[PDB]
Amino acid sequence: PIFLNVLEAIEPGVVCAGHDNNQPDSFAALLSSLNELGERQLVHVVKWAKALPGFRNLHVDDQMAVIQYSWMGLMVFAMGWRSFTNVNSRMLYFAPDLVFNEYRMHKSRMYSQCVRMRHLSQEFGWLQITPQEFLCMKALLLFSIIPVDGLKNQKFFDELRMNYIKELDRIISCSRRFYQLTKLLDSVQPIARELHQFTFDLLIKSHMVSVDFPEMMAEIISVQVPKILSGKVKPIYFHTQ
Amino acid sequence: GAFQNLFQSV
Ligand SMILES: C[C@]12CC[C@H]3[C@@H](CCC4=CC(=O)CC[C@@]43C)[C@@H]1CC[C@@H]2O
Repeated sequence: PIFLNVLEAIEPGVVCAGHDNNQPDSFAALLSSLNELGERQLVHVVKWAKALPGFRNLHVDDQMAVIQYSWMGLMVFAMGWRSFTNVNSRMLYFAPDLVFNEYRMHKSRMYSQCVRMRHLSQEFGWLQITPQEFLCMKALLLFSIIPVDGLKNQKFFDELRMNYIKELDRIISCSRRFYQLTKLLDSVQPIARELHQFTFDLLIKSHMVSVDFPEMMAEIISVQVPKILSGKVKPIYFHTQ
Repeated sequence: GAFQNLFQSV
């Protein structure tokens, strides 16, 4: 099982946010720490993505684009998994040093979004998602958001996405299961969209609320995220929404 | 250029 060997081998390890848990919870502190965590996780997502089977088949511009469009969904999905495996979805396990209880969900001003993410986490339990299913699904999320007008080399992307769908099917009553997992994958995208909107709005007013955005987060959220929010870049859904 | 710099640096 070469493909799964690779996915297990390249899977990122633990990433800490650097949050000072001694400071009282505040919107500014929680969100600044989430932003720094995003910056740290981005580095791991890039290293992981570049090591994926077939990823180098893509035009280099498209390689950069898919990472910049898909990181939110990738990271939410992995976080939901960590939450499921570590705290049985009782809390949102963003990092070992940044675990959200209900009070933090409220103080972050993202309670509705957190609810949805906790629901996703719970789905890993409700569906008895296996580690191997998780890894294949997560890889597929890298190839699940593209420009409406297409990538630089659309053909190489289409082929790559096709093969990752095939890898998922082979890891998979089979029709029921495939239906379930594709439905779960689709469910990530509306969550990512709500977070895209939230973080964009936050960046714009960040100076007024003392929220710090690191360099790559600020760049990506101002240059790439608006392409999604303006409708130039859209998720690929399995099922019609 | 910050993302591209990261991407090209490994
Ligand atoms: C984008 C964001 C910082 C990065 C966060 C994101 C929520 C989802 C998330 C989960 C992670 O595990 C890594 C950090 C990220 C990717 C936050 C929502 C608002 C904040 O600005």
